[PDB]
Amino acid sequence: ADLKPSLTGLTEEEAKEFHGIFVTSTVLYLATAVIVHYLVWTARPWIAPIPKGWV
Amino acid sequence: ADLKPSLTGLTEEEAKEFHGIFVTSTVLYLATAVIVHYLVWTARPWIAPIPKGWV
Amino acid sequence: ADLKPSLTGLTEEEAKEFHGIFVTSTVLYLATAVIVHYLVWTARPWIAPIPKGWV
Amino acid sequence: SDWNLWVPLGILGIPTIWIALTYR
Amino acid sequence: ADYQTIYTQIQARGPHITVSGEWGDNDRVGKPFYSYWLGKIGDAQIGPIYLGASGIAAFAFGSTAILIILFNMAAEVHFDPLQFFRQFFWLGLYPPKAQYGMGIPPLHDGGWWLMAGLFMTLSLGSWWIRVYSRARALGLGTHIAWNFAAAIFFVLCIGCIHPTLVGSWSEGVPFGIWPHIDWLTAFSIRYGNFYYCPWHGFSIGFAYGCGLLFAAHGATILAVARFGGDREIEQITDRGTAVERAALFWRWTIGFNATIESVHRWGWFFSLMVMVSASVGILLTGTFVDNWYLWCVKHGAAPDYPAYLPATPDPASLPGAPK
Amino acid sequence: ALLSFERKYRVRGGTLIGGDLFDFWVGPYFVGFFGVSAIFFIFLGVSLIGYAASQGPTWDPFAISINPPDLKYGLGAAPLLEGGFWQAITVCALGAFISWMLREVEISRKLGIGWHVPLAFCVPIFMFCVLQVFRPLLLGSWGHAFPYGILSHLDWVNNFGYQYLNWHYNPGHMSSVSFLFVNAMALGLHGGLILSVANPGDGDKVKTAEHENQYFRDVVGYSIGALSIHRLGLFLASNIFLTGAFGTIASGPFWTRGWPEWWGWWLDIPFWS
Amino acid sequence: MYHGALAQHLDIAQLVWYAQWLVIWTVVLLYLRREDRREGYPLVEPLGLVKLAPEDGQVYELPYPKTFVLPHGGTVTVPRRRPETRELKLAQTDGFEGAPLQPTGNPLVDAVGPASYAERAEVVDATVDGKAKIVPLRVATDFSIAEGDVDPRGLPVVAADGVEAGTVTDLWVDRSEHYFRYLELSVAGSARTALIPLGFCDVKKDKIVVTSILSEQFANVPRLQSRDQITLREEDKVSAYYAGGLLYATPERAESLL
Amino acid sequence: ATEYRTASWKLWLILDPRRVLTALFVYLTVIALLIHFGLLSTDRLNWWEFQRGLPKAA
Amino acid sequence: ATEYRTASWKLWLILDPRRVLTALFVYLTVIALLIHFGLLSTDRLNWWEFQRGLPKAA
Amino acid sequence: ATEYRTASWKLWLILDPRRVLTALFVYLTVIALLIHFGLLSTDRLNWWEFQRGLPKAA
Amino acid sequence: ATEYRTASWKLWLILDPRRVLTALFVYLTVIALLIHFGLLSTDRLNWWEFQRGLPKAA
Amino acid sequence: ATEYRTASWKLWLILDPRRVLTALFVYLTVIALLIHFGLLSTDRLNWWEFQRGLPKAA
Amino acid sequence: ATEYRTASWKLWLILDPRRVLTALFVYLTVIALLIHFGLLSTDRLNWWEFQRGLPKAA
Ligand code: BCB
Ligand code: BCB
Ligand SMILES: C/C=C1/c2cc3[nH]c4c(c3C)C(=O)[C@H](C(=O)OC)c4c3nc(cc4[nH]c(cc(n2)[C@@H]1C)c(C(C)=O)c4C)[C@@H](C)[C@@H]3CCC(=O)OC/C=C(\C)CCC[C@H](C)CCC[C@@H](C)CCCC(C)C
Ligand SMILES: C/C=C1/c2cc3[nH]c4c(c3C)C(=O)[C@H](C(=O)OC)c4c3nc(cc4[nH]c(cc(n2)[C@@H]1C)c(C(C)=O)c4C)[C@@H](C)[C@@H]3CCC(=O)OC/C=C(\C)CCC[C@H](C)CCC[C@@H](C)CCCC(C)C
Ligand SMILES: CC(C)=CCC/C(C)=C/CC/C(C)=C\CC/C(C)=C/CC/C(C)=C/CC/C(C)=C\CC/C(C)=C/CC/C(C)=C/CC/C(C)=C/CC1=C(C)C(=O)c2ccccc2C1=O
Ligand SMILES: COC1=C(OC)C(=O)C(C/C=C(/C)CC/C=C(/C)CC/C=C(\C)CC/C=C(\C)CC/C=C(/C)CC/C=C(\C)CC/C=C(\C)CC/C=C(\C)CCC=C(C)C)=C(C)C1=O
Ligand SMILES: COC1=C(OC)C(=O)C(C/C=C(/C)CC/C=C(\C)CC/C=C(\C)CC/C=C(\C)CC/C=C(/C)CC/C=C(\C)CC/C=C(\C)CC/C=C(/C)CCC=C(C)C)=C(C)C1=O
Ligand SMILES: CC(C)=CCC/C(C)=C/C=C/C(C)=C/C=C/C(C)=C/C=C/C=C(C)/C=C/C=C(\C)CC/C=C(\C)CCCC(C)C
Ligand SMILES: CC(C)=CCC/C(C)=C/C=C/C(C)=C/C=C/C(C)=C/C=C/C=C(C)/C=C/C=C(\C)CC/C=C(\C)CCCC(C)C
Ligand SMILES: CC(C)=CCC/C(C)=C/C=C/C(C)=C/C=C/C(C)=C/C=C/C=C(C)/C=C/C=C(\C)CC/C=C(\C)CCCC(C)C
Ligand SMILES: CC(C)=CCC/C(C)=C/C=C/C(C)=C/C=C/C(C)=C/C=C\C=C(C)\C=C\C=C(/C)CC/C=C(\C)CCCC(C)C
Ligand SMILES: CCCCCCCCCCCC[N+](C)(C)[O-]
Ligand SMILES: CCCCCCCCCCCC[N+](C)(C)[O-]
Ligand SMILES: [Fe+3]
Repeated sequence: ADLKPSLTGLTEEEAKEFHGIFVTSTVLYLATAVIVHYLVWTARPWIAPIPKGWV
Repeated sequence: ADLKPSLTGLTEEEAKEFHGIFVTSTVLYLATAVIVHYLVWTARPWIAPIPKGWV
Repeated sequence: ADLKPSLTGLTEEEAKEFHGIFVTSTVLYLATAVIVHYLVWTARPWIAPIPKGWV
Repeated sequence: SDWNLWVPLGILGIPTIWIALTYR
Repeated sequence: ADYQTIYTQIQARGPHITVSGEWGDNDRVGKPFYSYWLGKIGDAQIGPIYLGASGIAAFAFGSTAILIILFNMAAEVHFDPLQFFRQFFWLGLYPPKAQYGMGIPPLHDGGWWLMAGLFMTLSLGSWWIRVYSRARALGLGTHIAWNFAAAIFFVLCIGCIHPTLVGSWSEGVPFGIWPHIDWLTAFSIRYGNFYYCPWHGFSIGFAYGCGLLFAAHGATILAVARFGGDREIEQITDRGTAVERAALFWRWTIGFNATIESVHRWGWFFSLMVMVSASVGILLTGTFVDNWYLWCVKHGAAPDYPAYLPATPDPASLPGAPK
Repeated sequence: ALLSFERKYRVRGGTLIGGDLFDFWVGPYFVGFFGVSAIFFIFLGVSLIGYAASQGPTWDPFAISINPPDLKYGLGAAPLLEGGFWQAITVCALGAFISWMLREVEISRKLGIGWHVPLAFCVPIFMFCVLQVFRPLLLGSWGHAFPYGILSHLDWVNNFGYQYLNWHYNPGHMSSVSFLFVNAMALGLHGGLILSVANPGDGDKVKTAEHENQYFRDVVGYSIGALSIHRLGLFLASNIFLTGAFGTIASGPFWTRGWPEWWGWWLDIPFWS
Repeated sequence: MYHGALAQHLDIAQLVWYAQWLVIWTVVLLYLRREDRREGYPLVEPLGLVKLAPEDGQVYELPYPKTFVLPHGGTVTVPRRRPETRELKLAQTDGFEGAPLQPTGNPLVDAVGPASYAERAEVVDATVDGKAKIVPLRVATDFSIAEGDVDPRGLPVVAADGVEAGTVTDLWVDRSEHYFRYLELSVAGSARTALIPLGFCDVKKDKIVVTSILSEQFANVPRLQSRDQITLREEDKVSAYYAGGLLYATPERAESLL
Repeated sequence: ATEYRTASWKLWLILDPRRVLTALFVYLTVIALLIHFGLLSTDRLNWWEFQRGLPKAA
Repeated sequence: ATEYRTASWKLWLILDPRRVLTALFVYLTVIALLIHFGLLSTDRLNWWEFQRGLPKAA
Repeated sequence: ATEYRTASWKLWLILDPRRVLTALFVYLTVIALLIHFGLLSTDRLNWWEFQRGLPKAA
Repeated sequence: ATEYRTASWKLWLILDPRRVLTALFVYLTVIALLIHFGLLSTDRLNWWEFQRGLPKAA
Repeated sequence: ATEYRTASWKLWLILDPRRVLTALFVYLTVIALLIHFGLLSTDRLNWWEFQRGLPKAA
Repeated sequence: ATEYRTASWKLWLILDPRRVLTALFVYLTVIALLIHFGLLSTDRLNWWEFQRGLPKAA
């Protein structure tokens, strides 16, 4: 076995076509999530500022 | 075995016939959902604006 | 055993390409965490100064 | 009624588009 | 059905071979006999038995204990033989009923209790030695001895150790059918409900565990008995289709498997752990926790329910209550 | 993903229902029709617990509880929060259990082994059914069943048992308890004995089947023999529930007094009373 | 002031709790589970992508090797690398990881699925003396059937069809268990004795009923090497054949009920 | 590729229709059921009953 | 490498897309569910119900 | 394909009609029962019973 | 080595990226969950709910 | 040896770095947790919470 | 023996480092813990905490 798909492999090219899409969609998902979080913020601003007493 | 259909590879063409339909119908389903969701909104606006007290 | 991959050391190269990325990603993560921790401080400064009694 | 409550639309809609577009 | 797993259809008879020990091949005792009925579920042959020293001793102390127990039980019905036999489950040998702390209590109030206690302890031990020695005699490993150990220790915990750490013999388990059981409730009431003690939990877990495991292992072997999977030891040294299937079966179901050898470890481990978990709980109780429920509430583990009928304030705490 | 010897056994067929469409493995798990079904219940049933627990008053894992409906609702459906979800889950539960058991049957068919395992698994299922279904039918309410909740369920067990005045005396219980103990002890011995023979310490040679026999025939003077222990294990295990089931069903439908009072039959035979 | 109080909210019980947990998991993981990987590991892959390492966390996984010194000479080392080199007569339905396989020829003879055996050591199973463990009652003359049972010697063996396959020649006994393992019958039509495991036949007063396989396929039950003793491998071979018939005797045994 | 932009489609070489399909099917349905139930467990956003919420009314 | 800068991609030679893809699927589903239910278990931040909050009111 | 447009039909190559259809038959039956019994467990939208929903009255 | 300093990297020849990667994923997830849930179980430091913290007030 | 003084290092020829490494990881993690939470279970030395200490004041 | 005075070292031939080392490690760890917590359960000798002792005070 002296290659990358060395002597009749069960087969994975150097396919980083997968890597391309995988990263795209991972970012898209995270991007969408950001926007969505912003939208919600305007619906229900969730953290709150620090109250009268606190500390 | 030096191919994708490597010496009688057992019945899965380069079929993106499946990809095509899969992706269409996945969109249709989400699109329908949007429309439906909208309609429901008109019948029961479900999030509700932030009340007299809150914060 | 007469080589580095001595009569096939069973197929993981001298890849410290992994090591390279691994470390980069591990630092970014740790760094981002700092920044974040700093912002949150500004929302809820969490340790608190030592109270009037204490000891 | 959906007034600045686009929240569900944003969630449902946005992916719907890039799901359409990324995998053409 | 397959009848050959449930009972044995055709029984075999023939010369049994004796494995010669390291010592005490001489102290085997009795004419070995057969039981045809017993032969339908297991081996039919019933003798002989090893004697030797540990045995002698175990019996010695054991019997003395039994004698003291029974005798005192008789004395409870004033020796009326008929009544004895009718009332037997309700009779017992009780530990001390007054508070003497840890002093050796008077004969008539707990004294005899204590003596039998000590002798029971001694027999257990002598026996332990038997188990352990015999193993070594025949060149086996000592696993059984160690499991047995834990059991014994738990007996110690509820017998004298716990009494000791809180410092009163009054907390001992009594001898007698029903009365050893009444102990359970008392003990639980006193330490604020045992369902809420975590080690009681653990223990039970492992105990049910054993149920599950034996049922499973048991069933598994029978299911593969057709390939001679009951021949468990040869399967360890030379893996046959039998246990290959057995493994596969479990892998395809819960998604990981054991080996023919290691399943035994699991079982052995679970068994042990019942007794250990128990011992811990017992030791903690009285010593560090006074009321297990309240403790679970302090750590907010305890479920709380709304009132069905109106909630009731304790009358003791009202204005102008008596005593 | 495969054990070194796994492949030769991975063949098609021996599904109980719906043939080839579900006949596949996801990783090490075999799916099959009932695989699919199980999952569905597990997923739905668990989710349902979560949602239900969300509208509880706590999220402590011990303290969470989904209780069944009040007694007034009879054998009917209750409002979803006032006992309905209980009902829901209980079905998903049964669902899951049974799908689990049948899956096992499919598996064993495929391997050409006996069905002992599935069947054995049937016993606890039955007890579940006894406690959640039958006994409540016989008393005519769901409210007689037990709630889902780690500590919560024990509270049920506890009170139930004090409803007859000292459950320890209930004879079904006695038997079951005895089995529970014997089983545990026996697993210990079986465990140990194999292990001792296999791993005899030092560079001592692994021992034979005869040494197993000798060992016990020494200590207690009888050896049940190698196959039969397996057989016997299965038996002990099983009567934990088989006998108990009797004592459980009895309490309420067939006995309403304290359990100790029941031994009166013997205590009171007029001859020696 | 309280016994067992480490703070205003922290008590020795509470700490022990975790402690207990810790141990349990440790044993389970760092021990028991390792011990479990003495057979059939490391995992093998006939589709996936450049993998010399199972579920991750685990290629340590395998424990260091034991060495069973055997009762009648020799050593075995565990875990091992025992390679399967039989060449299986099984075609795949799909090329897929976990899609099932179809037998190409006769599955009962090609020994696949429920009809597959393990390649055990080709030696005779032995007693503590050094005699053969499993033998017939022609050899173990000292052994006998218990008085009160049916001697199956002489009876007709009826197969799945309702057709007499042949007649019972002998019983075979385990000498170190006092237990009967095999019926040796005389397959009628040929000049041969075949060995059936006793777990595959319901013994009656008049007949031995064999549900496992059909009458015609008694002709092909694996042949014994010697006449009076059986090797460990031959045992597996014989057993697997009948069990394989539980899925492969009739075509309908394949199929689901509907 | 019949006038394709991406390689996307190669996913089905790797993944198997049958399994993806059967999976989605379960998944979607469970979630579907979940939401329906949940909603109809409430007071607001239960259709199917008289306005239990007593929203201000009593 | 078709215009690549790192070797990032080689990960997929080692790790198996299917394992990752499928696993994230489950994982995300869970966290999703966690947050959703968690939120709908509060007072502030529950949509789906009439304001149980008693936000300042008593 | 007999005047077709899509390859959609190719599904029945991958799926087996008979045992798809057997499965749906069951599946639907269950949903069916569910909805029915559900409805008939209310007060509004229970046919099979007097209106004990007591709509406003009492 | 592509102009390194330490042998550091040899670790991956010994250890297995896959294991490390998967493990870390889990480990981190748990710690994360602990902190989050822990925080959200206090009275200070709980976003999500009204300040029933009652900081000094009552 | 590459400029060494002791035999120390021969430990790794006896021990197995992988299993040391993994075990440390756990142990430290445990002790870490133990302290952290232990501390957060006192009154003095709790950050994360309003001073329940009531140090002498009440 | 490399300039040794005793036989002591032959222990390692009888005994095995790896077992010793691992056992000690644990034994010591437990004792350590015993002491630590034991102390932190008194009233003198508890750092970590307010002076619960009320040493003579009250
Ligand atoms: C109201 C009171 C209850 C109670 C009271 C209780 C107490 C007080 C204790 C337990 C304990 C245990 N409980 Mg619980 N319990 C258990 C099960 C268990 C066991 C797992 C475990 C006891 C260990 C054991 O197996 O003893 C059987 C094994 C024994 C006794 C060892 C015997 C070995 C010995 C060598 C025997 C040989 C003797 C010789 C032959 C000598 C012959 C004598 C001669 C000399 C006269 C179940 C399954 C349930 C259910 C289903 O509700 C339950 C409910 C209750 N328990 C009620 C809540 N239980 C123990 C425990 O775990 O506590 C934390 C324990 O201390
Ligand atoms: C104060 C009240 C008490 C009490 C009340 C009592 C009741 C009312 C009952 C018992 C029962 C039993 N008690 Mg008793 N009990 C027992 C032991 C026992 C058991 C032998 C027996 C059956 C347990 C059972 O029903 O499992 C239940 C297990 C079931 C139903 C199976 C569930 C398994 C399911 C099929 C599969 C689950 C899968 C999971 C959901 C999957 C999740 C896992 C992960 C991997 C996803 C002991 C040893 C003691 C002691 C030592 O005191 C004791 C004390 C008491 N019991 C107290 C006195 N007990 C039962 C019995 O038989 O009574 C005669 C019973 O009804
Ligand atoms: C999870 C762990 C489980 C576990 C584990 C294990 N358990 C073991 C072992 C392991 C590993 C053994 O190795 C050992 C053994 O070997 O078994 C094969 C044993 C044992 N566990 C026994 C009983 C048991 N295990 C129980 C429970 C659990 N075990 C827990 C649950 C329970 C319960 C639950 O109540 C019971 C009752 C005995 C069989 C045996 C002790 C013998 C003894 O210690 O002897 C002591 C000797 C005597 C009492 C002398 C007898 C005197 C006679 C009767 C005569 C007296 C008459 C007198 C008046 C006059 C004299 C005249 C005379 C000639 C007539
Ligand atoms: C006497 C007979 C004994 C016995 C026998 C056998 N035991 C078996 C088998 C045999 C033969 C198997 O073949 C089978 C198995 O596969 O081997 C591991 C199995 C199994 N026994 C499990 C648990 C187990 N055995 C118990 C008891 C005995 N076993 C008795 C003692 C107990 C007790 C006593 O509490 C438990 C908890 C699972 C691990 C496993 C099935 C997983 C499952 O069922 O999948 C299907 C379901 C799930 C994976 C989750 C279910 C989620 C549902 C939908 C909803 C949530 C649950 C809800 C009902 C809330 C309740 C919680 C509340 C109480 C707080
Ligand atoms: C990669 C790819 C193509 C992806 C796309 C595909 C995709 C996403 C498809 C859709 C997914 C679908 C449809 C389904 C998902 C998979 C599926 C069916 C999952 C079911 C999973 C599920 C619910 C699992 C939970 C497992 C479970 C219920 C319990 C865990 C086990 C527990 C707690 C057991 C109790 C503990 C216990 C007793 C341990 C015992 C130890 C063992 C191993 C005992 C068993 C055992 C015994 C008892 C023996 O006697 C024995 C004798 C001789 C040899 C071996 C053994 C042996 O192993
Ligand atoms: C092979 O290596 C090994 C050996 O050989 C070397 C060993 O010998 C050994 C072990 C050595 C030994 C001596 C084993 C013996 C150890 C033991 C604990 C045996 C003791 C067993 C008992 C005392 C029996 C238990 C009895 C009790 C606990 C008392 C119960 C009290 C009462 C009132 C019970 C009342 C009810 C009953 C008795 C039965 C009720 C039964 C039913 C209601 C239904 C019955 C169900 C069935 C028959 C199954 C269904 C039928 C079919 C499926 C065909 C091991 C471990 C080892 O593995
Ligand atoms: C495609 O998506 C789907 C799948 O694949 C993903 C599935 O696998 C499945 C699973 C469907 C199957 C038939 C799986 C195969 C069948 C089995 C494994 C047998 C086990 C199934 C069960 C025990 C129950 C399943 C049947 C149902 C849930 C039907 C529901 C019936 C009714 C009346 C619900 C409506 C509620 C009422 C009328 C209120 C009055 C009724 C009650 C109060 C009863 C609740 C109290 C109890 C103690 C329940 C006990 C009774 C039972 C457990 C039957 C579904 C549903 C889904 O469509
Ligand atoms: C050619 C080739 C074969 C085919 C290529 C075809 C292609 C491109 C296939 C890939 C397409 C797709 C679908 C890619 C999808 C990528 C995805 C889904 C990436 C997802 C990443 C998700 C991540 C990183 C999630 C991180 C989540 C966390 C850190 C959660 C933390 C939660 C907590 C700390 C606790 C909070 C909970 C609480 C209650 C407060
Ligand atoms: C075989 C080949 C040759 C021929 C091709 C034949 C063809 C084209 C077959 C295809 C036809 C069909 C039926 C295609 C179907 C495609 C489908 C069903 C796609 C479905 C996609 C579904 C998706 C992406 C679902 C995402 C769901 C979520 C993110 C749910 C999240 C839920 C939460 C976060 C929690 C909310 C719960 C709560 C608040 C209680
Ligand atoms: C294969 C090769 C050729 C191709 C290369 C492909 C590449 C580059 C793969 C690498 C990409 C990625 C994803 C790299 C990721 C690296 C990562 C995730 C590193 C992560 C490191 C995480 C660390 C060090 C975490 C430390 C955590 C702790 C110390 C937690 C301590 C917690 C406590 C003490 C208790 C506090 C809790 C409390 C409640 C108080
Ligand atoms: C330091 C000093 C002064 C003393 C130390 C003493 C010491 C070691 C005390 C510790 C005592 C211990 C361990 C006590 C333990 C007591 C326990 C666990 C008792 C538990 C259960 C006993 C039960 C159920 C017994 C009931 C017994 C009977 C009904 C009668 C006995 C008869 C039999 C079992 C039948 C056999 C008789 C037949 C052959 C005729
Ligand atoms: C309360 C007692 C229960 C103790 C827990 C039992 C351990 C279950 C075994 C899980 C095995 C994990 N796995 C998949 C990595 O092998
Ligand atoms: C399975 C038995 C249930 C009882 C276990 C008690 C759990 C304690 C962990 C909860 C955290 C609260 N604590 C201890 C800090 O107060
Ligand atoms: Fe076994």
